[PDB]
Amino acid sequence: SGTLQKTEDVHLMGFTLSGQKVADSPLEASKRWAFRTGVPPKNVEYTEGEEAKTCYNISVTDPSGKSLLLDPPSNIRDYPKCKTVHHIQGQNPHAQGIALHLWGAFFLYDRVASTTMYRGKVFTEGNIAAMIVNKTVHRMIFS
Amino acid sequence: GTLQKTEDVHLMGFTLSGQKVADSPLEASKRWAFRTGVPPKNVEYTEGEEAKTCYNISVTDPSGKSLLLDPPSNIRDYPKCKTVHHIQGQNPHAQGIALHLWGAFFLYDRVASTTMYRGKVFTEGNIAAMIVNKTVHRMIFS
Amino acid sequence: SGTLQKTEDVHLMGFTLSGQKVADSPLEASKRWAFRTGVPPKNVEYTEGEEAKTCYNISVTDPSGKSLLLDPPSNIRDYPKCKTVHHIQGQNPHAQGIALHLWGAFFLYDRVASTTMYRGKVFTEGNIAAMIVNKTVHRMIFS
Amino acid sequence: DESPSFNTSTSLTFSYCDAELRIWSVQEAGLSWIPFFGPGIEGLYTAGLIKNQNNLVCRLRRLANQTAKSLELLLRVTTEERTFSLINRIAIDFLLTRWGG
Amino acid sequence: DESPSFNTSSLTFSYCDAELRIWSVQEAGLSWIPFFGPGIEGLYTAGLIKNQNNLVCRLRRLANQTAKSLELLLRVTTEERTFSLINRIAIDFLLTRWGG
Amino acid sequence: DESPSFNTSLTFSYCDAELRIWSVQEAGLSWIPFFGPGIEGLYTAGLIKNQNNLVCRLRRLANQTAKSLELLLRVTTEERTFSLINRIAIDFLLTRWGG
Amino acid sequence: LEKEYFDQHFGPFFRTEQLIIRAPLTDKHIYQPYPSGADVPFGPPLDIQILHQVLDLQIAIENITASYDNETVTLQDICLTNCTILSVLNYFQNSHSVLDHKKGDDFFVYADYHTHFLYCVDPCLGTFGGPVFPWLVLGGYDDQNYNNATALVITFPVNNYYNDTEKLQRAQAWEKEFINFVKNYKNPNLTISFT
Amino acid sequence: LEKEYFDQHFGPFFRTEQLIIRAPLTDKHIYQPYPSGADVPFGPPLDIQILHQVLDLQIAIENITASYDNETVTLQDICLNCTILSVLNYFQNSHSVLDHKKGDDFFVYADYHTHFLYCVDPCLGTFGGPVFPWLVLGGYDDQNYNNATALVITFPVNNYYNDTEKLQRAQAWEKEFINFVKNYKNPNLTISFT
Amino acid sequence: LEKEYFDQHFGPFFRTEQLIIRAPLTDKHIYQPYPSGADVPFGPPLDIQILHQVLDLQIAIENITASYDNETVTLQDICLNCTILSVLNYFQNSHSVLDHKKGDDFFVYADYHTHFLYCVDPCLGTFGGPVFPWLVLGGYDDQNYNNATALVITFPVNNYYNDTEKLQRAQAWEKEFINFVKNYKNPNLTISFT
Ligand SMILES: *[C@@H]1O[C@H](CO)[C@@H](O[C@@H]2O[C@H](CO)[C@@H](O[C@@H]3O[C@H](CO[C@H]4O[C@H](CO)[C@@H](O)[C@H](O)[C@@H]4O)[C@@H](O)[C@H](O[C@H]4O[C@H](CO)[C@@H](O)[C@H](O)[C@@H]4O)[C@@H]3O)[C@H](O)[C@H]2NC(C)=O)[C@H](O)[C@H]1NC(C)=O
Ligand SMILES: *[C@@H]1O[C@H](CO)[C@@H](O[C@@H]2O[C@H](CO)[C@@H](O[C@@H]3O[C@H](CO[C@H]4O[C@H](CO)[C@@H](O)[C@H](O)[C@@H]4O)[C@@H](O)[C@H](O[C@H]4O[C@H](CO)[C@@H](O)[C@H](O)[C@@H]4O)[C@@H]3O)[C@H](O)[C@H]2NC(C)=O)[C@H](O)[C@H]1NC(C)=O
Ligand SMILES: *[C@@H]1O[C@H](CO)[C@@H](O[C@@H]2O[C@H](CO)[C@@H](O[C@@H]3O[C@H](CO[C@H]4O[C@H](CO)[C@@H](O)[C@H](O)[C@@H]4O)[C@@H](O)[C@H](O[C@H]4O[C@H](CO)[C@@H](O)[C@H](O)[C@@H]4O)[C@@H]3O)[C@H](O)[C@H]2NC(C)=O)[C@H](O)[C@H]1NC(C)=O
Ligand SMILES: *[C@@H]1O[C@H](CO)[C@@H](O[C@@H]2O[C@H](CO)[C@@H](O[C@@H]3O[C@H](CO[C@H]4O[C@H](CO)[C@@H](O)[C@H](O)[C@@H]4O)[C@@H](O)[C@H](O[C@H]4O[C@H](CO)[C@@H](O)[C@H](O)[C@@H]4O)[C@@H]3O)[C@H](O)[C@H]2NC(C)=O)[C@H](O)[C@H]1NC(C)=O
Ligand SMILES: *[C@@H]1O[C@H](CO)[C@@H](O[C@@H]2O[C@H](CO)[C@@H](O[C@@H]3O[C@H](CO[C@H]4O[C@H](CO)[C@@H](O)[C@H](O)[C@@H]4O)[C@@H](O)[C@H](O[C@H]4O[C@H](CO)[C@@H](O)[C@H](O)[C@@H]4O)[C@@H]3O)[C@H](O)[C@H]2NC(C)=O)[C@H](O)[C@H]1NC(C)=O
Ligand SMILES: *[C@@H]1O[C@H](CO)[C@@H](O[C@@H]2O[C@H](CO)[C@@H](O[C@@H]3O[C@H](CO[C@H]4O[C@H](CO)[C@@H](O)[C@H](O)[C@@H]4O)[C@@H](O)[C@H](O[C@H]4O[C@H](CO)[C@@H](O)[C@H](O)[C@@H]4O)[C@@H]3O)[C@H](O)[C@H]2NC(C)=O)[C@H](O)[C@H]1NC(C)=O
Ligand SMILES: *[C@@H]1O[C@H](CO)[C@@H](O[C@@H]2O[C@H](CO)[C@@H](O[C@@H]3O[C@H](CO)[C@@H](O)[C@H](O)[C@@H]3O)[C@H](O)[C@H]2NC(C)=O)[C@H](O)[C@H]1NC(C)=O
Ligand SMILES: *[C@@H]1O[C@H](CO)[C@@H](O[C@@H]2O[C@H](CO)[C@@H](O[C@@H]3O[C@H](CO)[C@@H](O)[C@H](O)[C@@H]3O)[C@H](O)[C@H]2NC(C)=O)[C@H](O)[C@H]1NC(C)=O
Ligand SMILES: *[C@@H]1O[C@H](CO)[C@@H](O[C@@H]2O[C@H](CO)[C@@H](O[C@@H]3O[C@H](CO)[C@@H](O)[C@H](O)[C@@H]3O)[C@H](O)[C@H]2NC(C)=O)[C@H](O)[C@H]1NC(C)=O
Repeated sequence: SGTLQKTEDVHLMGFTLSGQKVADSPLEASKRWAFRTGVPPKNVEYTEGEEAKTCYNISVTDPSGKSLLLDPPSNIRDYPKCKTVHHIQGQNPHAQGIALHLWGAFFLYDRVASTTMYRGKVFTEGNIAAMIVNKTVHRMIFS
Repeated sequence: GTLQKTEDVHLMGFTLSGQKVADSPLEASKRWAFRTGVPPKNVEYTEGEEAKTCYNISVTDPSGKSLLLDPPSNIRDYPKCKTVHHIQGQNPHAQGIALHLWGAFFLYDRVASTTMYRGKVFTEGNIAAMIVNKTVHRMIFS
Repeated sequence: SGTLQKTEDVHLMGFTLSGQKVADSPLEASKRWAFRTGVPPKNVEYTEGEEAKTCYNISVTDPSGKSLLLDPPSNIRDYPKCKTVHHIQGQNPHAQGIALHLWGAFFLYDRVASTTMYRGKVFTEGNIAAMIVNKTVHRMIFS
Repeated sequence: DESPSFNTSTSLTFSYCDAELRIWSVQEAGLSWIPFFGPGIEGLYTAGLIKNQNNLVCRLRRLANQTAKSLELLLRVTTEERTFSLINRIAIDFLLTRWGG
Repeated sequence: DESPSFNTSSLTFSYCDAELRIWSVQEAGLSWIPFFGPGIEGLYTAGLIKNQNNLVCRLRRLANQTAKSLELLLRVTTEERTFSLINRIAIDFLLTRWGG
Repeated sequence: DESPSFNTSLTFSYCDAELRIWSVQEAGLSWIPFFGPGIEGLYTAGLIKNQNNLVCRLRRLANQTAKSLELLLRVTTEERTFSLINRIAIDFLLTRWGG
Repeated sequence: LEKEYFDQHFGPFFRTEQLIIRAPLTDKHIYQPYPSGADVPFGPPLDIQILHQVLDLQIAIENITASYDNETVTLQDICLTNCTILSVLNYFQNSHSVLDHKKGDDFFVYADYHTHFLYCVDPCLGTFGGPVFPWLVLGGYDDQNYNNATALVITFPVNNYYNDTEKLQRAQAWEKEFINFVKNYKNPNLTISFT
Repeated sequence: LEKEYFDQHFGPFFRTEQLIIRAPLTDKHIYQPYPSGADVPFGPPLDIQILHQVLDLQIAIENITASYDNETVTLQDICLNCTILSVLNYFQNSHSVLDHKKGDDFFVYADYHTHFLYCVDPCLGTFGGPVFPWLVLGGYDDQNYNNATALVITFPVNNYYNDTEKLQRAQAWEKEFINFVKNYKNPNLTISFT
Repeated sequence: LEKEYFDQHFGPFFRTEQLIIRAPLTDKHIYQPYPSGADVPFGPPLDIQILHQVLDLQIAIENITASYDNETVTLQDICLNCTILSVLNYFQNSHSVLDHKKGDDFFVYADYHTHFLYCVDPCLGTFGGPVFPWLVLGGYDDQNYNNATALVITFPVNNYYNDTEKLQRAQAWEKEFINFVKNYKNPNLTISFT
């Protein structure tokens, strides 16, 4: 309850989809994504998080060649730690708009999670979680 | 420790010039350096001290490009300066973004910066967060 | 007194001048604006509100041809509902800086209002009013 | 800027002209949260019926243009330009002026 | 977006794999200067969260609980830059704490 | 980011004697942007008297703030202007519960 | 390997008509496999739309028949029932569904126009029971690569009817309007001509 | 066209002085009507800045007089205010009318075309004689009469062949003009004779 | 003065070899003084990592010794500490002096201000022979030799016409040098003859 002392006591990790045993293979992970036009892209900032077992570096292009993923903001960087990086490549001939997820999972990037996919750089699936811990509790749980 | 309205708090910028810290054009470029790997950051402030010494330094690489960051439209020149020093220098081997060694901030128009912005006036100083209401303010301001 | 439960309970509705019996006719609706240099342009976000009887799509240009109004940020969109979209094309030779309102009224756009006016797209004159409602009182009156 | 508490009687009790008020509002079906199955950017607006049964619209229009007296001063001071949401500030100023000791 | 509070005393909570390998922002004496800092590459520190009393398991389930409301929250905002919910949670926490 | 609270012979609670500064100006139609002073004319000059040793302890707080604010700016990911006015307000309320 | 096969299996046996198809306004086409693979660029006359444009040419042939005597003669009657069609389209059995037989989820098309085209450079067997080759149809290719051309060659093998003149007149008057039709064809994207 | 229409005026009726004023570096100017309409483009010599220096040029032309012997030299006594064929004569050669912006702030409803082709708010020449919009716009395209690129100025002066009193006046009228045209300093205007 | 100092090296006893080297791929180099002043630009071959390579190779000229006859003979005993007339001798042909970054952090106060333009830390030659700085630099406008793009290396070699005993040591000294320059592996600087 009333355990908030100072602003950065609150933490935001994005737990990856591998926990629920959701297939992160280079064949089934593309089944949870789709396209839509008419919605705005949005960003959300998170402090720390789990490193993913498998990460994706996908640059989808239209038949013309332009990357359907949005231009990354300057504060958007590569994902810190990944055991496996999958360079899945391919095209979508009919879809339009911006890339969106189906299940509701966010695309996790360097300390900023997003509702869309950015141009040609490493990300992972996940959902960010909010909680309140101080340094005494966090010390005995961090390691 | 009282606070009633959000606009009570001020972020004053106190300059190194009044701290008898050498602001001469020979002893002022010794407190700056460069690094590659850190991101530029900005912090706003409400009001600031008058500056005895100001600098309008434009440091360029041997090709000619200025190593200083491109200023946003938000950042403007320092309002009032007693003296403006137009020092010019070049980095033979240094690269990255300009940083400060003592921990002081490059002060601009109501938004202080950790880094250095091109060809435009700044002063060195820190930011002091402090709370004053209206009655105490007129008792102190002039 | 005044109560407040969660942050989104506050809403800022922009009430327009059209329902306030202020002359919106195009002959005398352009005398409440002017120009000035040295005043920064600023934006302000609002949640909902009234849409006026009339709306304006004005493309003010200098004698050279350049639009005198600011380029709209990506945050700014067209005003959604307008019963009449009045289209006036005005030109002046002695402008300075950015467009400003005489009465202090704001130019209303899609959920973001501004102290200035933007380039060639629909707005309305109005003023922003902030207030607090919970779920049950708003649903009683909004219906 | 000032803001009244537009709350219920416990009539329509108030706190610190045209009767017709046509508004557009953002709504406050199982798969509505995911943006792929959402409305979009042009179809989240809902029409509204407002009754001016307690001298209701008339004062808010008078209050809207007293707000521009002080909101324009605040925007001039701040150095940021793109967007300045006061939704946080009104919440903090509500708390700052409530816990007065 | 619900927010629990894991605090000791009893490792109880308030308001799934055991291998939780995370990275965090690190928390002589000259390091606070940006010139003598560690950089953004080396800022990340390795860590390991143990699930001794259902701590990971109660947090993985929370992940898709927060995906419902957070998606609606980002829909309303017209600002497409990075949005800090850090103040949002703190302000909301103060508002909902005061009762009666 | 420790902040003193000036009050009242000034009572303080968390060198050069002279202190001249500039400040944002504190009139019928002047609040209208068209009838404003402008960017250049907004600044007002003034002096601060080092009355109750008030200047000297203000300047020694300068290096204490730079220790903490560098770390704060390193964690945040946004390169745009960072307004600490809200954070100091929330931190003041959060830490007020002790006393 | 250029004229050897055409002079031994479809030589002076069937009187066929050869026309070339050009797509000037269409831009370049590239393909990359869904598994991490090599960018294989294709020619102008193929993409995701003009595929349907050349798909509608043959289906608009049998419906309109030349007014000859009191009988109705289509392409089915003049051939040797499924007929012999040599094009890219016989790789899809000259049907709409196979040409747009998209396989994949909502984010990738794993296999859209290479289940039948690039797989044999769902079987790609021809509709007339004969062998198919990727080089008989694609003209303008460079070196040994067959799928790196810029034009499509469509031919319609028609029996010579030397020993039976009763069916020769059926095979003689149908394309008298068609040769007038190709020069008067309403086509804003595809351009066809002789050689 | 001007050669065919002024061919009948070449007889012993009046003598006209033709000069051409052209704007080298002034950018292309357009005017759009206040309510709505098509953007009608004007000629280079039709921008707020230019044409006023011509009004100043015309003022300097008319006010300077060349004294001859002990007699009084005035333009008013010899001119047929006077007979001026220009655009500025629609404004009566006055600075107030040329900048008579009948409009509110933000944008003016009408400032220049409200005296040129508005009601042809004065719409008549300052002398009262006939005047057409295609007599001053040189280079127009067919039926526009206002889509030209250069200005022409015409001073119809009496021949004074039978008037010995004003013969010297007519002789000395243009003596200062023929060297005033090539000593006046102007980096955005050219004056040409025929 | 001009031809006054040149008479002591055109003598028959000295057979001097001249080679001119430049850096074509290098871009423009500008320098500005520490307080303020004109941004005086340097030549393309006057930059960092382009004079080091010249300094690296000139040390290797005497460092590498060819096995001639059955004894080892150095250039020092046959040349007449051999005298070097170039721009490299202004830095005493040393790596530390040529990159003597005197100054501080942020920007360096001086790198070549106290070495090259000082004659325009020691600046004169250390071998006891003064040399005019305009001889090493060619292809320059007017008198300003500090605004050129060419480098000249001068190696004084005795003719030894009357001394056949020491002639063979110096006669074959440059025979490998002319073989070296055509076989020299380098990506930036090109050796030219006259
Ligand atoms: C919170 O955590 C839970 C538990 O892990 C997750 O719950 C999953 O929710 C998703 C929602 O999309 C479920 O997936 C959907 O299931 C439906 C059934 O589809 C097939 O599923 C079974 C088993 O896979 C098959 O045997 C059978 O053929 C069903 O047809 C459908 O609604 C969805 O499929 C739709 O899309 C596909 C296109 O890709 C097409 O088949 C059709 O269009 C179809 O309508 C979809 O598959 C999933 O089953 C849930 N899992 C569990 C274990 O319950 C949440 O996702 C998680 N929340 C997050 C991450 O935000
Ligand atoms: C909230 O809303 C109400 C209703 O809108 C406001 O009341 C209006 O306040 C504005 C403030 O600017 C008033 O506008 C000004 O009123 C004056 C009118 O005087 C003129 O009267 C006649 C008009 O024909 C003439 O004799 C002569 O023009 C007088 O000047 C003038 O001060 C202003 O005239 C200006 O007009 C335009 C700009 O508007 C300029 O071009 C002119 O040069 C001139 O400066 C101006 O019109 C308005 O009249 C008020 N209306 C009413 C009904 O009272 C409240 O102020 C506000 N409530 C609050 C804040 O509590
Ligand atoms: C707030 O607190 C800060 C400190 O936290 C004070 O600010 C200054 O802090 C700096 C940085 O620590 C101090 O300067 C350093 O002092 C040392 C001096 O060593 C010299 O020792 C002798 C001369 O006494 C000589 O051998 C030689 O000159 C040595 O340098 C050194 O640690 C540092 O020297 C630096 O020199 C160059 C810089 O270009 C580098 O190459 C070196 O490696 C080295 O870093 C440095 O000079 C300084 O002393 C502090 N000032 C004071 C007055 O104590 C603030 O003063 C304090 N107050 C306020 C109001 O802000
Ligand atoms: C007629 O001729 C040939 C085919 O017969 C066509 O040439 C092909 O064109 C492509 C594109 O130019 C050739 O290049 C290949 O491109 C890829 C580049 O890899 C990067 O691609 C983008 C770059 O932005 C990144 O996003 C991406 O992550 C990759 O890093 C790769 O697919 C190829 O590299 C590999 O190629 C083969 C793999 O089998 C290996 O041998 C190589 O070592 C290397 O690993 C490659 O560079 C391609 O090679 C050509 N295909 C061939 C020869 O079969 C002509 O374009 C075509 N002409 C016309 C007009 O269509
Ligand atoms: C000599 O000859 C003629 C005059 O006789 C001149 O031609 C005029 O030139 C303009 C273009 O410079 C013609 O075109 C008009 O341009 C406008 C374009 O509409 C949009 O323009 C921009 C687009 O970004 C917007 O800012 C603007 O608001 C408009 O949305 C419009 O003004 C006109 O469109 C109208 O066209 C006809 C007009 O009746 C209507 O049917 C349409 O619905 C529409 O309203 C128009 O297209 C203009 O027409 C010409 N004027 C005429 C014919 O009188 C030559 O330029 C001139 N030559 C020189 C060298 O000066
Ligand atoms: C061969 O030599 C010629 C002739 O010298 C070189 O060309 C010029 O070289 C001169 C120096 O000899 C340079 O002139 C100097 O340039 C500076 C002006 O540049 C500023 O321009 C603006 C200022 O508004 C800003 O972008 C920025 O501040 C630039 O620095 C000044 O340093 C000098 O003028 C000032 O200094 C003198 C010093 O006495 C004082 O009178 C005043 O303060 C004065 O304002 C000076 O004008 C010039 O830049 C060179 N031109 C070019 C085009 O590069 C050749 O380059 C060289 N040839 C080769 C092949 O390298
Ligand atoms: C994820 O995939 C993308 C796309 O292939 C990779 O981006 C590539 O990154 C490399 C460097 O790692 C870039 O090379 C560099 O590019 C520029 C010139 O283009 C320049 O800085 C260097 O000379 C160098 O060549 C490469 O261009 C870039 N490719 C594209 C298409 O943008 C990215 O690295 C991958 N991520 C990981 C973690 O592997
Ligand atoms: C500090 O030094 C810098 C660098 O010299 C100065 O900034 C530069 O100022 C000049 C002169 O105002 C600007 O030149 C401009 O060029 C064009 C015409 O050529 C036109 O836009 C202006 O009239 C102006 O002359 C130049 O753009 C500007 N550079 C930058 C990067 O801003 C600066 O003025 C100096 N500060 C002070 C206080 O003197
Ligand atoms: C308000 O007036 C403005 C003009 O002042 C209108 O903006 C115009 O919007 C149309 C589309 O509705 C634009 O046409 C598009 O332009 C480009 C180039 O051709 C391209 O994206 C499309 O093919 C299409 O043609 C038009 O350019 C644009 N005009 C300007 C000057 O930007 C706006 O639609 C009006 N609002 C209304 C009618 O509600």
